[PDB]
Amino acid sequence: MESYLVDTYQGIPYTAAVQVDLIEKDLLPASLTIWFPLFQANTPPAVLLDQLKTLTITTLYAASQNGPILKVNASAQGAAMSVLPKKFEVNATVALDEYSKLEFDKLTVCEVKTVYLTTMKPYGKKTHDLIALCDFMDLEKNTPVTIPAFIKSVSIKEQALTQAKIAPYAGLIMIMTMNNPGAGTQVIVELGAYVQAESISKICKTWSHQGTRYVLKSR
Amino acid sequence: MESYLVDTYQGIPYTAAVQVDLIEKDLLPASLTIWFPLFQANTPPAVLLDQLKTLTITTLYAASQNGPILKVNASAQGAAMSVLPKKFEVNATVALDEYSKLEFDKLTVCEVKTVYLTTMKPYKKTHDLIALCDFMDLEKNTPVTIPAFIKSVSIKESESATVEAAIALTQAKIAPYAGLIMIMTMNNPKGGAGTQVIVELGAYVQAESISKICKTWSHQGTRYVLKSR
Ligand SMILES: [Ca+2]
Ligand SMILES: [Ca+2]
Repeated sequence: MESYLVDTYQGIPYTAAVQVDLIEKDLLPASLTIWFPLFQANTPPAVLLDQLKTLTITTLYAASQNGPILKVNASAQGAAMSVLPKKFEVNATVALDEYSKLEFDKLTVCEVKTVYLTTMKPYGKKTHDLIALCDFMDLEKNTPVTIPAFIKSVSIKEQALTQAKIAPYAGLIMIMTMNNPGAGTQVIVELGAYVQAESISKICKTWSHQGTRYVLKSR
Repeated sequence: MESYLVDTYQGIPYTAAVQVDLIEKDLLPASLTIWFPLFQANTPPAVLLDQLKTLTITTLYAASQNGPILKVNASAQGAAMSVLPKKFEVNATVALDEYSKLEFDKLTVCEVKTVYLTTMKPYKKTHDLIALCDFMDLEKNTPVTIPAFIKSVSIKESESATVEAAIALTQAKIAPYAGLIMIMTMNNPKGGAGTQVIVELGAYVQAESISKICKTWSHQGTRYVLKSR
């Protein structure tokens, strides 16, 4: 019921990274940002997003061996929504004030306040590390920021222009696509979910990629 | 140089869970909360903390296959500090405003604002035994229930039950370790042995509030439930 698109890949089949800002339909509503397992899409992104705007999510707070989780169940209207992951578990790691607002074992329908789509390239002798230093400018604050991305590990015997974008996926992720040395290839750096759902939209629109420096570090 | 102790375990050898609130010593200082790999201690906790108050940490921002990390190197004064993990890597996951403050590949000494110590115990499926730990936020007067998975049990002639009985007391405490963790100890288990369950609450929190949460989140009680799978 409110969207934002980050288009890193424009292609016939592409990986879809979906993240949603939710709010519980109950008397102690918790606000949550969760993301879907990745899936493949063959329809235009602007068109997938519209269909995703009909998303209906149901969560249920549960315990698991690897900490507490949320058993998610989702639905949407549209042909392209047949491939949408319907039932998946997520780590119920929330802002500490939200823990009180998380009723255990109560199947609650959540209400989508924003739906984010990120397009990606479908997935399908040893020293020095090739690392890419992605340079950005926070236009809200006019303060630079450099996020390092590990690329390859090369061996040493005794790129010019690439694109980087801040996208909302595992909270926020930086995705960098290299054009040639190979070919179109993406590196994802996870920045973590520790952030206000409101600021997620803010960061993406204010963090402008300035340039990329490739460095080499002996191991 | 400030300290706080959470004594879940009191024993001859015990697991030490150390977490520190740091601030870089540079011209764009980043504030950081990192925790040490767990280690064993044989000296009193109040005594280990004193020695830990002499902690000197050096971080260096680096890239890794599993996102960006911080190459940590640490030292402290005192005999018990021989066992302290000296060189360890940590995930460099910070509050977003902090990313600008983190300088790539610049070896910076960090300054310890607070040292936290937490003591611990050294270490065909139908239903799940889950413990609902009940707490009260005294600052806000609002309850909070954190569910801990204990074990999977098998019931012959089984249904899909709820609340359970032994086979009544246990203690639970909110402690600063992987940011904040709830640690629950089963006194007279099935009523094996004294056994602890750690629930990770995540590092998503202001270093200041970490001290606040621990002092205000009081354990009210524990309900044992059963959930069919
Ligand atoms: Ca609720
Ligand atoms: Ca700095």
